[PDB]
This record gives sequence, C-alpha cells and structure tokens, in this order.
Amino acid sequence: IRVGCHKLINHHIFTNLILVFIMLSSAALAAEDPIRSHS
Repeated sequence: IRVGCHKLINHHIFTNLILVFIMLSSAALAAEDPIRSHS
C-alpha cells in the first residue's frame, strides 16, 4: 500500500520542520570561509 506515507508527508508538523532545516542549511553555506580551506 502507498497510503500510510501521504498523511506524514502532508502533515502540518512535517511542513514546518523541513522549512527550517533548509534555512539552517543555507545559513551554514553562507558561513563558509572562502580563503582558509584547511581551517
């Protein structure tokens, strides 16, 4: 069956946790040091 995953996908809780993981990922990307590669 392929019904037990749709509720988890479209749940209100699961649409506001990944939206902050992506913000943290972008922030971590923005904090990279361009000069010091081995730092």
